Amino acid sequence: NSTEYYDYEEARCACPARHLNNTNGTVLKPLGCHYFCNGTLCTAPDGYPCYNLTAQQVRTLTTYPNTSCAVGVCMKGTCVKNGTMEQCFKTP
Amino acid sequence: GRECCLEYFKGAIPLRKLKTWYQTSEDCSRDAIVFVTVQGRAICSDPNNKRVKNAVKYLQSLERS
Repeated sequence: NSTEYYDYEEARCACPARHLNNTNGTVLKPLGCHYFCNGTLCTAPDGYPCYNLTAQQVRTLTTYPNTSCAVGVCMKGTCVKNGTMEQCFKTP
Repeated sequence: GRECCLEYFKGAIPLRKLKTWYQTSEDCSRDAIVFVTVQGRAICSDPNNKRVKNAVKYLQSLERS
């Protein structure tokens, strides 16, 4: 399609994003399914892992494994919880 | 590691502005090479792409220590 150019939108979203750590040796996961690259709002691809925390819960996050975080999978920019809970925390 | 790549930059690696590079944590779901420009832009790349593999092979001395 000569009239359509998606590469710029994708290139704008190819920056690393902060992920939270956990204690049971699973992959690092971001808070929800959106992230910012140089001010641009970006959405994680469908199937990407995520943590789903309410706003209250987000305030209780520390650098220690004292928060139980619901694991989810990204779908259309929503972190769909899958039932797994793990102790997640911020990495200094 | 604090950060992981969710997408790969498919374009041309910006060699003229390149300053350092690193490989994200093994606990990231997507294995990635991150190129960092002099102004600090960080660019996720596919470690299996031929141009990325060659760039990290000959630009070994640029790797984050």
